[PDB]
Amino acid sequence: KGRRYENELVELLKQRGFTAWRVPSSDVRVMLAGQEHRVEVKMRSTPQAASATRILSKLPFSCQGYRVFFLEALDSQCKLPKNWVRWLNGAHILAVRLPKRFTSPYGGLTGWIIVLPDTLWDAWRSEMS
Amino acid sequence: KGRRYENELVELLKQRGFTAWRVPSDVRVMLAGQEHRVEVKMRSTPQAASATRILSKLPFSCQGYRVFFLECKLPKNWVRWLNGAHILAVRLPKRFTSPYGGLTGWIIVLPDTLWDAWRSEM
Repeated sequence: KGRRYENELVELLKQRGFTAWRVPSSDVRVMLAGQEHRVEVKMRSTPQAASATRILSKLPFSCQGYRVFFLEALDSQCKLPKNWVRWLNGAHILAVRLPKRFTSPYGGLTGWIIVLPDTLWDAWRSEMS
Repeated sequence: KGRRYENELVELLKQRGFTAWRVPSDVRVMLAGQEHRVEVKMRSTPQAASATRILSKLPFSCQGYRVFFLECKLPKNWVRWLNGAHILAVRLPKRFTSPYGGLTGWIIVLPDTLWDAWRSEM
């Protein structure tokens, strides 16, 4: 019910050591540096439907103040994809879910792409491991 | 640390049917399907909380806010605490609130827009 992917994202984040939860658009929350952040969740069936076709091979990259990376990626890091700024919808973290069959050949095992502010990248990396 | 009272407020809100939690405005509450920060203040006497004249007037509406025990102009000290946040929860010793009907010791200062959603979550 769309909530399926929000719950999947919350479980993947809790598995990586984050304090994350769901709240009924349907929104997700995450604790970074001791602060709560809204996470917008978008699911698309193909990389073309998510405007990620050219992006997949370029991850992780920093563009327009945002770091764009696969959820499952700690590797060291321009305009941003078409509907992504529109999908952020006032929030500062965006989580895009594609079928794993499309992301896995580029190293995205879970299917998730995270669009995080570059100011939050330090706190994000220091929550894991 | 005053986390003791934030936990007490979260339990009282969950008991009344609300989805409330403390952040690891440290308190959050779900109203109409939206998350709201709740500012928590604990004071030892009604004078320290600017509630002396208020206790007998609850529940009242004042300056766009519905002031009531958890179960006209607002004090300028409450207008500073409620600024930033939207909901303010003031905790006094129950010995002061109980003769006025406040068994728990908590006073909630909620916006008028949120009163509909608050009443429909009980």
